[PDB]
Amino acid sequence: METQLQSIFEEVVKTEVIEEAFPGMFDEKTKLISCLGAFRQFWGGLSQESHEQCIQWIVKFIHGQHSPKRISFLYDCLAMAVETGLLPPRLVCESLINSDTLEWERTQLWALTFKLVRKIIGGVDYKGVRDLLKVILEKILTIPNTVSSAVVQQLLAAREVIAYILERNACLLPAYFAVTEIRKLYPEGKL
Amino acid sequence: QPLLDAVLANIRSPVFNHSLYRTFVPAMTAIHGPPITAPVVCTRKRRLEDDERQSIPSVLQGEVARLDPKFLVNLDPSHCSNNGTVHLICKLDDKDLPSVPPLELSVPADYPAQSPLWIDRQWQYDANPFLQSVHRCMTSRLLQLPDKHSVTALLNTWAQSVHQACL
Amino acid sequence: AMALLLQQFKENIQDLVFRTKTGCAFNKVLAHFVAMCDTNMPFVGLRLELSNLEIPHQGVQVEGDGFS
Amino acid sequence: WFCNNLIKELLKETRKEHTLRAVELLYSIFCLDMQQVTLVLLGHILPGLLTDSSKWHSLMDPPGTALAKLAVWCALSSYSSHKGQASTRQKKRHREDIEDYNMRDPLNRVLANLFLLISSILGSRTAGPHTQFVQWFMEECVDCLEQGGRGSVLQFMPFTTVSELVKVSPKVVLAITDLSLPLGRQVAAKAIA
Repeated sequence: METQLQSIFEEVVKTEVIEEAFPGMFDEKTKLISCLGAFRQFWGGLSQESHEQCIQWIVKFIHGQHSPKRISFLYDCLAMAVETGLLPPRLVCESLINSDTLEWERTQLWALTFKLVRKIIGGVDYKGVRDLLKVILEKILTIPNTVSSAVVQQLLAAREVIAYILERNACLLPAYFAVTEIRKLYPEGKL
Repeated sequence: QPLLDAVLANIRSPVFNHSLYRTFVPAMTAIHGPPITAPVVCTRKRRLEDDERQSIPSVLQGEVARLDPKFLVNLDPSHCSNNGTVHLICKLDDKDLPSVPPLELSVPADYPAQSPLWIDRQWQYDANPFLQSVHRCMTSRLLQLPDKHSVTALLNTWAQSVHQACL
Repeated sequence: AMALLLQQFKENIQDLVFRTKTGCAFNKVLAHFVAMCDTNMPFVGLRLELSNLEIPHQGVQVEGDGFS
Repeated sequence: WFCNNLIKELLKETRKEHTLRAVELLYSIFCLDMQQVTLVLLGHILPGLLTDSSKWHSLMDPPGTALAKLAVWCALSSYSSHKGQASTRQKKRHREDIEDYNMRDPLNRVLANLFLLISSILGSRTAGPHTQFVQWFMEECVDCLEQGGRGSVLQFMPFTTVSELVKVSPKVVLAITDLSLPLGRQVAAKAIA
């Protein structure tokens, strides 16, 4: 069941131990690649169709943490897994793009998500790519006008990735489709 | 047992609860004769003005001020004036080899803040393999810390790893 | 119960740490280990207990020179 | 109210090209009274927009950038030598103003006032539109043969102002470097980072 996959991913990623008060001597490469291989074997096992909701569970578990270092290390393994060809982008983009953005709530999580989006911004995709653009703009418009003055660079990351997309549109993806996506945002001028 | 008076007083829930005065205060004035109810000088002033207006959050500086003399804290160019309120540079001074200082930019007192981000990580840590392995051990040790605290936990673990670096 | 042990401590870098210092039987090391465990267990217990309300700052040391 | 209704009508295109055309033609129609009218216009609308968040609604649009361009243009024109001999200006050049804000010159006083207000708006704790607005302002301020923001070195804010501006690329880092004075060495070291 899905609970079996969740427990497997937990065991592959959770390393809960004692507080380690006593100085003990006895992961960036060994444990990361091991977890990657295990998750790849589970991928090859079964549940190809329902891996949409499975990856939804995955990102839910990822957001279930609070240590930015841990979330970053987690995002990194998915980053290498997608860049090595495995786990085609479309799935992970369509999953992470919604239900876990936490608009200007978790500045660290938001930042890392948009950084990995910038990394995967290559993202070879069919005509069904306007949807994620609409999702990004819809998430952006929810941001207020006077949220703060220090959290900027973290928010520029969304601006950075959308600028990357809108500029590469001349050479990366169909431009006219992107233009038609903005019509939901530009009704002849609505600030 | 005495429930009739309770529910009967509870019936008079709406705003017109004033006759209680005429029903009780005569008897109270009869039995009790206290002139001292509130004759002393007193006036209600809840709030006038409350804000720092002078410095950073007190808790952070108050806690870090009591740390060991092995560390030294100062300030970078002021890019964390209001929200960050801290941009610290620390240099471990002990019987060990020093290293690159951290950034130390904190968040509100909830403290989900991995304050140092290693802006100069790549080159300053690829300069030598020794300090590179030191950094690797540090990073591997950091992730196990649940809800680490930049004020104490982060610097403490960093110093511990720097002192264990000699293997 | 017979839960996992993992030998999570400095096993066995204790010898190298003793040799890398600046300072008959060498039972002192076992003495040191049992002593530090007996003196840390109440503290880590109280720490994990207080970790439910607020301020779970683990492993803080009073000025270092206090050795406590 | 003249400039108020001007900027009000300007804030209606919501498209870069027409806003640009509008501000270009406005700078021209604004002539024949450049110095004093532009000084009053700036010192009224820029504080009248940065003072509260209600007016921040307006400057969020690229019209804001056009307005900033207009502001820096009229400022640079006014600071330079200007004759300004018009029919309805020579006979109507008798007023009084202290601005409630080197030398004691009305234009210079207004320039220092606007510079101080820019530095103040550069403050923290809230920033949606106005940091981008002043960024556009500083960017358009880049111009050859310019002499604005002279920054007298006696008791003036421009030093810390340029410090905070660079603490937000080489435009302000070079503008503050008037004569490589030890005062400028400070902001140079700060911009070196």
